[PDB]
Amino acid sequence: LTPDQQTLLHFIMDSYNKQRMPQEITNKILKEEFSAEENFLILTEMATNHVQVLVEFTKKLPGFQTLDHEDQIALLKGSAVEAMFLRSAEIFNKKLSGHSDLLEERIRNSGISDEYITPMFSFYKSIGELKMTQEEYALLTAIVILSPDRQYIKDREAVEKLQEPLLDVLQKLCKIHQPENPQHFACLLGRLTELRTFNHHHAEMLMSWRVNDHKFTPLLCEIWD
Amino acid sequence: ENALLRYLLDK
Ligand SMILES: O=C(O)c1cc(F)c2nc(N3[C@@H]4CC[C@H]3C[C@@H](OCc3c(-c5ccccc5OC(F)(F)F)noc3C3CC3)C4)sc2c1
Repeated sequence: LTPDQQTLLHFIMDSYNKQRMPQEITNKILKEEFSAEENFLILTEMATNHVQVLVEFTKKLPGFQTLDHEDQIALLKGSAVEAMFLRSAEIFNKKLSGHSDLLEERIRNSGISDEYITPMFSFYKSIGELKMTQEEYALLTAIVILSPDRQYIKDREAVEKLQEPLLDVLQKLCKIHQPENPQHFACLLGRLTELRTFNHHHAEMLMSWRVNDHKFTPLLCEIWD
Repeated sequence: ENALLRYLLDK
C-alpha cells in the first residue's frame, strides 16, 4: 500500500545493490590454496570489505544522518555481525560471485570451534527454505541495523521512529507476495532473534581467534573492539 | 575512539 512506501523502499533498494563485493576479493576463494591460514585471511578481507559497504548503505537509510553521533557508532558496532549474516545468507541461498560450496569449506577450516559451525549452517539452510526475495533481505538488513535495543544507546526512542516505518513496509509486503499465509511476516522477524543468538557466540569466536594469533584489520578491530 | 568509523561516515 501507499506510494510513499515506494519512495522509501526502492531508495533503500537503490543502496542495497549499489556495491557488490569486488572481483579482486571474491576470486581468491577459487585461485588460492586451501590453507587454514589463507582461509582466515580471505574471510578477513571480505569482512573488512563488507563493513565498508554497510556503513555506506546505512549512511543513506532515511534519518540515519540526523541521529545523534555517539549512537550511530553503537548502531553499527552492534549490527555489523548480524548484517554480514544476511548478505552471506542471500549468497548461500540464491547461490550467487560468492562461490558457495568453496567458500563454505574455507569457513569450515578457519580455526572455528565445531560448536559454532553447526548452528551457523543450520541457520543458512533454514533461512534458505524461506525463499526470500531481495527486497526482504534488504529491509531485514535495515531493520537489524536500526535496532533501538542495542547496547550503549541513549536515545532509544529516536531509533524506533525510523525502524517503525520500515517494519510496516515489510509486513505490507508480506501482504502482496504471500496472501496465503499471514505468518510469513512473523517468520522473517524470527530471524532477527536468530541473529541475536549468533552475536552472543560471535564474541566467543573472536576471542578464540586472537588467543591463537589471528590479526584483524584495523577497522574490524574498531567495530569489534 | 571510533576514529575509523567516524571517517567513513563522513566520506
Ligand atoms: O556481495 C557479495 O557478492 C558477497 C559475496 C560473498 F561471498 C560474501 N561473503 C560474505 N561474508 C560475510 C559473512 C560470511 C562471509 C565472509 C565474511 O565473514 C568473515 C568473518 C566473520 C564472520 C562474521 C559474521 C558471519 C560470518 C563470519 O565468518 C564466519 F567464519 F562464518 F564466522 N567473522 O570474522 C571473519 C573474518 C575472519 C575475520 C563476511 S559477505 C559477501 C558478499
